[PDB]
This record gives sequence, C-alpha cells and structure tokens, in this order.
Amino acid sequence: QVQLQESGGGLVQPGGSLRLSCAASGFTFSNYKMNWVRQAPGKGLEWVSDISQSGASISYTGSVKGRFTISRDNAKNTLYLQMNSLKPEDTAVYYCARCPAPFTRDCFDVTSTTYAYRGQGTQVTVSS
Amino acid sequence: QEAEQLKNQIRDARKACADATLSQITNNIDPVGRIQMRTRRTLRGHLAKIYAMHWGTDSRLLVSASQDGKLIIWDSYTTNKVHAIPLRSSWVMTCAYAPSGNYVACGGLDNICSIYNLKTREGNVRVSRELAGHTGYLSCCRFLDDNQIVTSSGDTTCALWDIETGQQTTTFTGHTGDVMSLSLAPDTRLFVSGACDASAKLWDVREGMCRQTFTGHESDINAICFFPNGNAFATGSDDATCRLFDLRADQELMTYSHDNIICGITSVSFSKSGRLLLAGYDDFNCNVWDALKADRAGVLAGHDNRVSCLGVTDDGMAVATGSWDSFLKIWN
Amino acid sequence: QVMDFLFEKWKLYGDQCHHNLSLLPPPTELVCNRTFDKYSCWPDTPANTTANISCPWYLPWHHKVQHRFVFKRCGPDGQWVRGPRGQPWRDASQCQMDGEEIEVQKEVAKMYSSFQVMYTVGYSLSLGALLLALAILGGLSKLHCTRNAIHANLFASFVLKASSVLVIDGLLRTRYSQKIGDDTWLSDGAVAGCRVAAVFMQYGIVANYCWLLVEGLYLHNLLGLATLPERSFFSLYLGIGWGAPMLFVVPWAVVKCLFENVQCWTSNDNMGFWWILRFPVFLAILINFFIFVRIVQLLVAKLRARQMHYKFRLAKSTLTLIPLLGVHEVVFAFVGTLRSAKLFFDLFLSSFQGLLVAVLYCFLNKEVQSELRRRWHRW
Amino acid sequence: TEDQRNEEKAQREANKKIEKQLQKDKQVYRATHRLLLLGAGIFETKFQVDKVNFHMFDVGAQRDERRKWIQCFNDVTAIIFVVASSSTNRLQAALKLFDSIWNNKWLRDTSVILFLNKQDLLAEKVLAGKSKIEDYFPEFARYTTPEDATPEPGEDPRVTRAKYFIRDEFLRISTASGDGRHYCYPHFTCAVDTENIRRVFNDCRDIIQRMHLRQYELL
Amino acid sequence: HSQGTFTSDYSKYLDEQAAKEFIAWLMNT
Amino acid sequence: VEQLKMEANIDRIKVSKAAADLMAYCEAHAKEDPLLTPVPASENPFR
Repeated sequence: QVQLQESGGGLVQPGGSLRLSCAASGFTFSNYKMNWVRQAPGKGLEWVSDISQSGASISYTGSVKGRFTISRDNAKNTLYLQMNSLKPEDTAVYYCARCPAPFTRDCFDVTSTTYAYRGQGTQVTVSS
Repeated sequence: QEAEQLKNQIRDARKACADATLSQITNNIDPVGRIQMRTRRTLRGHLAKIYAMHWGTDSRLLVSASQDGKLIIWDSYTTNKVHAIPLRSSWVMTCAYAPSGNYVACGGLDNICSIYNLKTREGNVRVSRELAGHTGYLSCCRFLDDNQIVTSSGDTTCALWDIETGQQTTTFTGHTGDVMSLSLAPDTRLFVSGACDASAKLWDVREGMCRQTFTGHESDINAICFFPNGNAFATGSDDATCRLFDLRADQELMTYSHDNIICGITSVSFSKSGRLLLAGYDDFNCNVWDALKADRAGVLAGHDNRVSCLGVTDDGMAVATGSWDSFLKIWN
Repeated sequence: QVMDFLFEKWKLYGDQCHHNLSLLPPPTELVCNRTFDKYSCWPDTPANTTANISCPWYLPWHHKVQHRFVFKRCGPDGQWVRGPRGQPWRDASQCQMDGEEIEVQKEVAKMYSSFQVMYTVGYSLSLGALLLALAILGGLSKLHCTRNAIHANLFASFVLKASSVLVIDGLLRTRYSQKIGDDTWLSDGAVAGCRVAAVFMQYGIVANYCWLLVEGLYLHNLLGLATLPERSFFSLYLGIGWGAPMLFVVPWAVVKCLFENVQCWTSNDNMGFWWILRFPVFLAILINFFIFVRIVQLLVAKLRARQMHYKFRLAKSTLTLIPLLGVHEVVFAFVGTLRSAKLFFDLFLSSFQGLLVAVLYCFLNKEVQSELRRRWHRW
Repeated sequence: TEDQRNEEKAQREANKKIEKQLQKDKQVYRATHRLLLLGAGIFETKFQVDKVNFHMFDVGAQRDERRKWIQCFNDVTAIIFVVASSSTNRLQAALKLFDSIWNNKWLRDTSVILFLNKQDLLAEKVLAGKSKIEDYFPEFARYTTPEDATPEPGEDPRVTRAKYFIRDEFLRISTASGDGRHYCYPHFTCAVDTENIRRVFNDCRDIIQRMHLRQYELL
Repeated sequence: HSQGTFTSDYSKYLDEQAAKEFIAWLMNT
Repeated sequence: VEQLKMEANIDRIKVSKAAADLMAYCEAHAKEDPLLTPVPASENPFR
C-alpha cells in the first residue's frame, strides 16, 4: 500500500515559519522523486517544489523560490519542507506527491483527479 | 471515515494468514533448469509498432494489432496473413480474438471498441457493431463469447457489453487512475483488472462491484493474467517486479524481482501448466520466471525494441511475443 | 606493343637473311661460314678476316640510332667467338641498348615492386574487411532497408573490383614470369584468360564508380525529399548501377578485340577506346562532387543554428563522407615529385578506399555497434 | 497431397494479394506525417502543405493524467505543444509538462514544436494585475532582452521581453538534458491555422533531414 | 581513373622488359 | 465505500495450504505442458 501521511501545518501568522513532514510507507522512498503540490481555495493544483532521489536537481516554483526549502532523509524515509517568510496568498492545502517512475526523472503529478500516489494533504493558513 | 480500524483488521487478517508461504514451501522443489527458447518463426509484415496481440482457441491463428491502423490475422503454422483489416483509427491499444473465431475486437485511443466479423456470408470483412460510451481510451478488451464482451477503459472503468445491442450491460467502477490490463478467469465468471494505482481488483460480472482488492505493488500495473487453476493471478507493474497474488489468500504470495532489472514489466502470461511465468519487460527482453521458486530461468532477447504484448497458446505449444519494432516472433 | 612488333620484324627479317644467304655463293669455299643463330646476319666473309658487320635495324632498341657497324672476327672455317651458344657473338654486340638508358633497367623495378606489394596488400585488407562486413550485415537482420541494402551491395562491388585487380595481377605476372629462355611464343590458352580478366576488372572499376554515383544520387534525393521515400526506386538504382557499366565495358571490349587486338587488353595504345571507358567514371566523379558540395552546404546550415556550441563535427562529417561518395579523386585531378609521390598517394588512397569505407560505414556506427554488443552478450 | 495443396495455394493467393495491398498502403503510410496537438496541462485533422499529407491528431476526449496514453505518440514525427502565455499559474504547469515530455524514457527520440499562444492577451495581462508575470516569475524583474534579436515591429519592448523570457526558459528546460534526436522548435503566434502550417511543415522537414543525417552519421 | 593508366604503364614496362629477354637469348645464341 | 465493506467479511484461507494446493496442481499438470520439457520436432508444428 502506497501511503503518504502528512503532518505539520496549521495557522501561522504572516511572515512566520512552518515545517511540513511527509512520511512515506509502502515503497522504496530512495528510488522515486518527490514533489509538493499546493491548492489554494477556489483554485487548481499547482506544483511547488521537486527533489531528486538523493537530491541533485532541487527546483522550486518562481512564486516561492528563495523562501521555501525541501529536504529528504531516505534512512528515516521522510520528506521535510521548511516554509519561511509566509504570505497570505501562500495559504493553501499542501499534498506530498510521489510521481510514479522509479530511477527516472519524468513524471506527471499535478492532475486534479484521483491521483493514486498523492497524500491527503494538510492545511496551512495565514492570519492577520 | 471509520475505516482505519477496518484497514487494521484486514491487515491483521492478511498477517495472520501470512505464515509458511510458498517461498519456503518450495525449497525442496527441484529447479526446472535453464530453458532453451529459440525463435521458431518471425511474423514480419507490420508497418508501425505492434502494440497488441491475442491467440485464437485453435492455437493456429493469432491476431496482432499495430499502430499503422492495421489488424492482421496470421496463420503461424504457415506464416500467412489470412486477413488484413484496415482500421478507422490509427491508434490501437488492444485486440482480442473471439473463442469461436467469428469475431475480432479492436479497441484504440478513439474511445471506441469495434467488433469485426470475419467469416460472414460475404467474403469481405466489415464491422458487426461499433460499441461506444467510454470516455477514456480503451486499454484491453476480451471476449467472453460471441454475445458479450468485457473491456477496460482509461476512465477508471470497465464495461461488460452485449454486442447485439451495443449497451453497457454492466459497469464496474471503483478503480483510481487509468485501467491498463484485463484478464478473464477460465470459468468466465470473475475477472481481475489492473489499474494505475498499484492495485488489482477482482470483479464479478454477474454483480458489478469490486468483489476483492489486492494491493502490494508500488507503481502503475501494466499487465495481469490468471493462473490456469483460476485460484491465483500474476501481475506485472512498472515497479520492475512481478507479484503472484491469490484470490483465496486475499494477499501477496510471492514476488518476482531481480537486482539488475530497472525496467517495468509490459506484459505477463503463464504457461499451460503454470510452472513458468513469461514476462515481457522494457529492456527489450522476455524473462521466464519459475513461478514456484521466483528464480529466472530463461531470457528471450530476440527483439531490438520493447515488447508490447506476450501471448501463450491454449495448448501451450508456443509463445508469441510482439514488440515495437513491428516484428512478432514465435518461441518454443 | 613491343613483343609483337619485335617478333614480326624478326620473322620478316630472318627470311630475307635466309634468302640472301641462298643468293650468296657457298660460304665454305675457304670462307667464314654464316651461322643461323637467328640473330646475326653476317654474310660470307674471307677466312679469318674481321668483316665489317653492320647491326640490323630490326631491333626496336635502335629506333633513335639504327646504324652500328663493327668488325667481326671469324675462324678459318667460320668459328667466331661461339663455342656453345656464343662467347661474345663473334665480335659485334655493342649495338644493343646503351648504358645511358640503363637507368630504367633494374632500378625502377624496385619501386614498381614496392608499389605492387603495397596496393596488393591494401586490396587484400580491403576485401577481408568487406567480407567481414557482409558476414556481419548481409546475413543478419539488417538487410531489407534500402540504405544498408545499397551499402552492402556497394561493398560487394568493392569486393568484385579488388578480387578482379588481384586476379589480373597474378595473370600478368605469369605472362612474363615464365620466360621460356631459349623459347615459338606465349600460350594461346592464357591469352583468353588475360582478356576476360581484363574486361572483368574494367567492369568492376566502372561498377564501383557507378555505384558511388548511385550512393550520391540516393543521398541527395533522400535529403531533398520532404518526407520518407514514398517509392523505393531500388530496382531503378540497381539497374542504373549494374547495366550502365555494361553500356561501356562491352563496347570497349569489342572495339579492343576487333580494332586493336593485342596480347593482353590491359595495354592501351590509342586514347580513342580509352576515353569511351573513362567518360562514365569522370561523369560519376563530377556529379558526386556536386552532390558532395550541396550536402556540405546543407550540413553547415544545420549546424549554424539550433545547435549548442562546432568545427570538429563539421570536419569529422566531411572526413566520414568523402570516401562514401568517392569525391577525393577530383583533388588529385586538380593536383614533391610530380610522379613518384603523386602515384604513391593516389594508388594508396584508391586501394584503401574500400578498407576505409568498410571500417567506417559498417563497424563504427552505433546501429551496428549496439547490435553487435547484443549479439555478443547473447553468445 | 493435392487435397491439401488446393487450399494451400488458395491461402498463398490470399497472402499474395494481402501483401500487395500492404505494399500499396505502406507507400502512403510512410509518405504522411503524423503529429500530435496538446495544450497546457474533433479528434483528427488531415491537411496538406506542398503536397505533403499531415495528420494532426488532437487528443482531448481523454482524462487529465497522461503518463500512459502519451507513449503511443513516440513514433510521431513532431509533437506540437501550444502554451498560453497569459497565465491562473498555467505557464508553470505547462513548463513542467514540457519538462516531463522532454525527459521521458520513450519520448526522448521525438522532437517538439512550441507555440506560444495568447500573445496579444499577455500585453493586457501584464498590466491588469490578476496574474502578473513579474510577480509569478521574480527573476524576470531583473531579466532584460537576451540578445539583439529583432522583434516584430509595432510592439512595446516590455511584451517582447516577456515573450523572449518565456522562450528562453523553455529552451533552458529543453537543452538541460539532451540525449537523443529530440529538438525544440520555438515559435511565436497569436491564432492557430493561420500561416502556422507553413512553419509546422518547415520544422517537420528539418526534423526529417536531421533524422536522415543521423542515420548516415553525418550529424 | 589513374589506376587504368598505372596498369597500362605496368603492362608496357613488362613488355619492354620481355623484349630485353628476347634479344638477350637471341644474341647469346 | 461499500466495496471495502463487503470484502471484509469473506472467508479466511490458510496461505500455507493454498500454496501447497497450487504446487500440487502445478506438478500434476506439468506432464501436459509441452514447454517445460522440450518436445521432439516430429510432433512440434513449429520447426
């Protein structure tokens, strides 16, 4: 069973910091790419960041580049996202996606349909 | 949701049952030994890549559908193209040969399953009925008989039809993601379906809902096939491993993986007795896993491109493998 | 040539000498008897007197100076410097080839033999590589596509040309590596073999250049077309490649047989029947060079844009295309010895063209490299 | 003997006529260029430019996820990829899809043409404020015109700067991992089926010529 | 096309050399 | 959601004896498989 539990999140004041943890169970975490996909209310899913197997081509979307960081621990089998300098429009629901192509750098994991390898996600909000 | 405790008890059930598995039951079983597979015939003649094939019940005529809008019916004994049906849609993903041989079904990217009548009163071939209703592409269709056909589409659905009227007699739904493979049990009353969710679902045609679910893979499932006994089935996914599930055990029984294979299985099929398990990979080969000891005992490397489909004759006297090089080979 | 003229002149002069000796009174009346050694035509002379014998002009080696008179000494009976054959042929022998022209004797033979043993071994290596190429390509799965089909059959054309050249080398040697010494004339049976070998080797040469033309035309048409070839044109190319030499080699052979019949057709005397055979080769070279410059003009465009950089690839592409199109001959036509160095270069390149094409278009490329790797992994 | 040879000869005649039909059909199958049209992430249109048949296949009746039904387009001569430069956040998704197509295991031998549609709409989108290209791509704020390439006359330097930024971003995505016969052909357009067929034909001709040159190892 | 010229020159060279052989044995005897 | 409900009540089958039965069937039908043991070319239509 490919399971991607997601923790962290919640309500954070603007300009603060937050940590998101993604625990993957049921597959060899050290063989797949990992992505974060955010969905703002009343908007479609958008890819945010992507990290390689051990981490050699780490990329972020232009909106949050330089403010969010991503890391992965294969031995602990977990994916971490550090969110810094939060902004109100950054409020969205975040999903930890494992696009399904081991040992390859190609994958299509942004679809809004019932994607099988995407976690339930967690909610992050920005107050006043 | 109240299903976390249900998953818990189902996992516990599988775990309680998971003792004294075939992996250590079959230590005493002697190995089958290396199997010499030689290309008996090469059924060249296709233009574009061969994308699907099926075997007739007579074990002589095999149908092969390619992407050039062509669906050939080769007599393998003499290597002769008995028919060459020009398809309306160039893109074709599946083809099935009816057990009686009257009809041949073709399903492509046009979201339409077309049934072709071969030996009707007129010598020329034509369409009997043109099934429609699926939204996504059709990935695999198989013939129950000359009356009803079961197909699996790319919109997470399967449809059991009646050809004479062209209506969805039953609609099996519950899968997540594209449904890729399709296999029919020997009794033609239950059928397994593999989808792009690392899950294989056993459905009953007479009921229409997910009778059973089997999950152990880690990526898209690309091929599936029942054991000849009908109490188990093998599944080949993109995880570069083959898993032999079990209907009665409700869980995984054995996995067919190797360290050096970094290629996803494209097709899988058993033998007549089920001792062998011929799986066509993406590394241009076709490996014969000993389905009782999970140790590879033969390689069929006659193709220079990826093997798309891999069929086994009903009598078990031959194995015919297609590929993306427009060349279909027969091995014995 | 020279042998036929010498033999005919010897026949036409020996009979005159015999008739002159019959006209002359007996040379046994206390006179020096004339010996019928079929060489010296000295008439009856006084016993033991050195008659002023003039060397005849029947020898072709005296075209520049056909006059040489020397005193020949004979015995009272006529026993000159003879004994068995002739110690010094009486006393007249300085009328043969002079030492001024001796530079072409026993000195150019060494360089001729060097060039021979160079180009024969080059042809042998070329044919071995081409046979290996046919073995690994013609008999394997890569046989139905037009490109490699034409490549393999052109390799066969190179094989035919090289085998014909080597075979005719052996024949020519055994026309003169058998001097019967006191020898009559050469065997008639070998003459027909020499002629058929010569015509076969000319056919091979013309076929090789014609198929270089065919390759150039096929490449140009393929690059000029906006899509894949709708029609193979393979039959047309095969016909224009095989029958076109037969449009020239057979006329050349019949003209040589009927008009300038000689001991072997390898020798050429009048350019009238040589240009009619050189013309297809020159036309093929010219058209192939035009195709080469067109393809270069196309290739520079494909590398001047849309690519990330590039002179190495352009230079490498040119060096891997000239031998296939065989357009290097035109460079020799445009071209420190004007003879020795030039010959060595041209013969070496011509001999090794087949070897280089075989090693370049059948072993180095990836479409055969991957296939060979897979076959070896299986085996 | 003959009681079987009769049907053997009948089957041989059927094989002969079917082989003749296949030979006739291959001459037009290899003479036509298959394409594929897909946007940011009718079924077939046949047209002709300079007596060359183009079968442009427009998917769109399928679902959204495309990791399974796109492999079938591996033999397509050129994949046409139309992207809307107006945007919400559509441009980043289109770029990610292009990256996935480029670095695909089976599609790495297939060339891609690009059509940056919604060209005129960007002129008003960069000022409306609903979806700011500068806001969504902060690196564009410090980015200027790459080279002295001549833009189309009668346009502001800002919009051509944005369009060239998008073009070079797509080119950077393309050229990062180049292994195969895949090539990227970028173009600027406003409306499809208007002089764009000429550009598609020229690019397809270039792709075919490059394919032949690679077959002869000349490139 | 210089190979034909080379082999014609070769043949002529062998012929003139055989002429030497002919006139040698003739003069000797 | 009903599919998960109606599959949690199916009978439980011992994996050990299920695998033993599968092995027994496989060895019983092995004589009828003309692919494990090579078949002489006399009765082999593919040659």
